[PDB]
Amino acid sequence: TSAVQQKLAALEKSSGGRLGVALIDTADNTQVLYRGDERFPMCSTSKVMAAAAVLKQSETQKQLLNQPVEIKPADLVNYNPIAEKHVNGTMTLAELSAAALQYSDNTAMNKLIAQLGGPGGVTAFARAIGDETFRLDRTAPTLNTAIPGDPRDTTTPRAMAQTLRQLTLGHALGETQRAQLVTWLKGNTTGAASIRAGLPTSWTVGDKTGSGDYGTTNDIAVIWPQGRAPLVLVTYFTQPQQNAESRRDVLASAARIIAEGL
Ligand SMILES: [K+]
Repeated sequence: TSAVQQKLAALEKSSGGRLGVALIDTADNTQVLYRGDERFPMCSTSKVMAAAAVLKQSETQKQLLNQPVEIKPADLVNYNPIAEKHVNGTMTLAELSAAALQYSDNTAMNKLIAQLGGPGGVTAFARAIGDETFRLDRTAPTLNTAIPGDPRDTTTPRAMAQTLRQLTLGHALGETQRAQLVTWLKGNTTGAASIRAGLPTSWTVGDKTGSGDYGTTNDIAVIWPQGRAPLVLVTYFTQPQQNAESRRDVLASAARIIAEGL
């Protein structure tokens, strides 16, 4: 047990929930893990994998991101701030990717999933890029039920950090596509209370949040510290009762501990 792990354990003890953390520091290609091999519900952090899979498809179809997708009234689900403006109209796969990532639009996510042939298409892409842990089993919003012990729509912090590094900093995607994914993540609207809140202001962050039942509060980020090589950081948090409140502050505190421990 390292000093950073001891701090994270103390944070977890006082939070009342279960915390999972994985850091990869690309300066030295080392990792720091807390419950790194335990499974957690991804919730909407899974949208990164779906968007990335569509970006991969776009490497062999120049026009794919411009392809229109029909949005029908029946397509709207529980949280659709972008798609609802386009009902009885269309959105392109680029628009759907941006809406899913930057606004966490669930209708947009479902269109990405459908473009990949269902949740198992997202899992297939994960396997193709070397992630044997990730699984997507359901569409939105049911992928966010986050029931303790349920393997559906889960990954581990270790696996997710490794994948997010490959996607954003490594060569899982082509150069154009990697840059597009990074642009999207950096433009996220939903992240300032989560990992971002625990880091010095000068550091730049691209991230995707998630949340679900059981007070599940997640964030996965690529971080460009001031004067340091990039980091990838996953923070997952889930609680024992179905109706628990979100705890984005716990993610911020985990990020703060990680930053202080570099
Ligand atoms: K909740």
